[PDB]
Amino acid sequence: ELDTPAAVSVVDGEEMRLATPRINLSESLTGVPGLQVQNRQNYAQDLQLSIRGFGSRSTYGIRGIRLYVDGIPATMPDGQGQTSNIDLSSVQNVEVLRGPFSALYGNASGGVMNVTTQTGQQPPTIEASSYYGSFGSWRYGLKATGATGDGQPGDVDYTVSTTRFTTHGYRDHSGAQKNLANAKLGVRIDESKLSLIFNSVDIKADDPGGLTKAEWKANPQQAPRAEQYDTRKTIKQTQAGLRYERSLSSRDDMSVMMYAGERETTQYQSIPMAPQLNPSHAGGVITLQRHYQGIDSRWTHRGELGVPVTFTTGLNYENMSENRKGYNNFREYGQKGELRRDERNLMWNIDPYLQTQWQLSEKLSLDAGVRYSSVWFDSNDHYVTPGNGDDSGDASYHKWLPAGSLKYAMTDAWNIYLAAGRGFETPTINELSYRADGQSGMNLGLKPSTNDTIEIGSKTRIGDGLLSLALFQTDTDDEIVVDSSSGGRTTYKNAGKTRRQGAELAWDQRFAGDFRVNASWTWLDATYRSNVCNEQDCNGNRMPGIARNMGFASIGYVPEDGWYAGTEARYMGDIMADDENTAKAPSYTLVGLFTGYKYNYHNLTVDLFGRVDNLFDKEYVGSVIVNESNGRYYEPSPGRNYGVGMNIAWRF
Ligand SMILES: CCCCCCCCO[C@@H]1O[C@H](CO)[C@@H](O)[C@H](O)[C@H]1O
Ligand SMILES: [Ca+2]
Repeated sequence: ELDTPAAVSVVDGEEMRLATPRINLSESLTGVPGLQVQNRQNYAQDLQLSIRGFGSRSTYGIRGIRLYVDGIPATMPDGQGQTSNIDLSSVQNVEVLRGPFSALYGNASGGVMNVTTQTGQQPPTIEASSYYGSFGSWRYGLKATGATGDGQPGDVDYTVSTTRFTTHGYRDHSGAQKNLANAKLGVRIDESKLSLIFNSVDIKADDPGGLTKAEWKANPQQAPRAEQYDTRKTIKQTQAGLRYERSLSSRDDMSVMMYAGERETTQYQSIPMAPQLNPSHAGGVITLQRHYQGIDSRWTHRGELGVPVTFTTGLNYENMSENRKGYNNFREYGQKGELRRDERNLMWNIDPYLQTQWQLSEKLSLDAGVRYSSVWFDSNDHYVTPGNGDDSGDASYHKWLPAGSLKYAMTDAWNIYLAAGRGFETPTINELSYRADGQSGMNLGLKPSTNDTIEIGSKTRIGDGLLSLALFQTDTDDEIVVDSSSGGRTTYKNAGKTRRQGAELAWDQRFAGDFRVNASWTWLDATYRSNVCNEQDCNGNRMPGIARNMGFASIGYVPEDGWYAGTEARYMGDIMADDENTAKAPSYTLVGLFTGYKYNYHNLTVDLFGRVDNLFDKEYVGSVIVNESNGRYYEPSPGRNYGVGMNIAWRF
């Protein structure tokens, strides 16, 4: 796991946990270049997450990227993803792979992110963590982690974590309640190993919603429709995963990973009463009950014929079957009335793949991989009323995704690389559902997006840190956009190309006395090359969500036995919220400071810390609902907030 193969960046857990609420990924990995993450502070929705513009256009979920929590997929076959599962009080590391090689990781993999949980070791240590922040937020958690032996057959290892978090919300109708349970266990079968994962999330959050420009300027914490319709969500999910690994040959390894999980959600929307009267409308309440399961097999043969070549092959099967329903708001009233939608939508994914690393010469290697994505959608519709036809339908998609990188080592401390690949974006099941034709059935004409990505990078170990550089462009084509939309049913279309250019620069350094410095910047000019609007020429326009410029810089003094401190700074360029480029979110800069003491006397380790976020009380909006239907894009953010945390660790 070294910064050297490609444009890959790895963030450590104990540092992502250092004087932080341990709630949102945003607070931790906000500095990875090319990775745009913003915390909506709305636990009825997901983080605004994107990689080099991938998934930026997404409105309510995360799309166009790949996320794995302990090898369990967080993005579904169709590309839709979520973020509520991550327990930051028990994370080992987060690896982000951006660039063409992300295409190895599924259908809509413009960039793949992999979260893995702590392994546990000697001694059996128990931790009690607590944090309290402004606007009535507070979180606590217990983590027990240890091992039965050294690290041998029979040697077992355990890590359990539970956390509970509740907030009264900065803005009206935003209080949330979130409980996490995350466990990981391992047993050494022989010198062949095994592992189990158990994930559980339970959220009951009020969705504040968005605010229109006039509404945000007038009052920042206002949530007019929030209490009018009781906009809120409740999420519950449990995942079980199982992984086996065994070294067959002295030079050939192999592994298999399978997962089973169940998600269940309820969303009360702020949809008015008039539009729902049309018999074809789906309602104002969305109910979703999905089962997902999958199996992934990998064979890594370090056998070398032709040159020193190590290659990995494998097969992946992913399955998600959902029963989806909809309801009224009438009795808009806060509870749900007559049933107005019913379906079973299955989506499953099959595809082989393989990567190879050839050490053609010394200080020059060629990495190359391919994958054949095959995705199937079926919808069995159960709602056929006089006006709402039988919308059942079925479709499939296939594509060859290839990727490759040439790596040349100027030294062992400096390696440069050049990579390229093609990408793929299937239409979501929600996108095919309806057609502007008016005929009953799926819109079988819609085809997926094509990519065309090129990148160069230079990774240099200087001092005890690393300086990485990367430059990239992406050719999007057949972008899936909206065509018609009336009577509560949105229809989609293929129209237009796009081009997205950008650059990433990062530098990390550490010095004796643990003086640590970190910096990074990222440029992204993502423009359209074709009209993607029925009534307006949107050709030259920006891409909404992407920040033309962003940057991060932090400096920290971290002694191991006493007073520690640090301070961060984050710059976010002006980001457009429309395809037409009708609205913009301000360019804003935000500062943060923190101090604390780490008293570790023999077994007990008591860590105490305080935090000032948004030190200069800058007023801003840190999230936007891209392409909101009615123009309510803005999601304001609090000003100069604080937090304080206390952690206790006892070692056995
Ligand atoms: C290791 C197993 C890899 C191949 C797994 C293929 C299993 C997918 O099987 C599919 O299941 C769907 C419902 O679940 C059915 O609708 C399809 O008829 C069937 O092909
Ligand atoms: Ca129907």
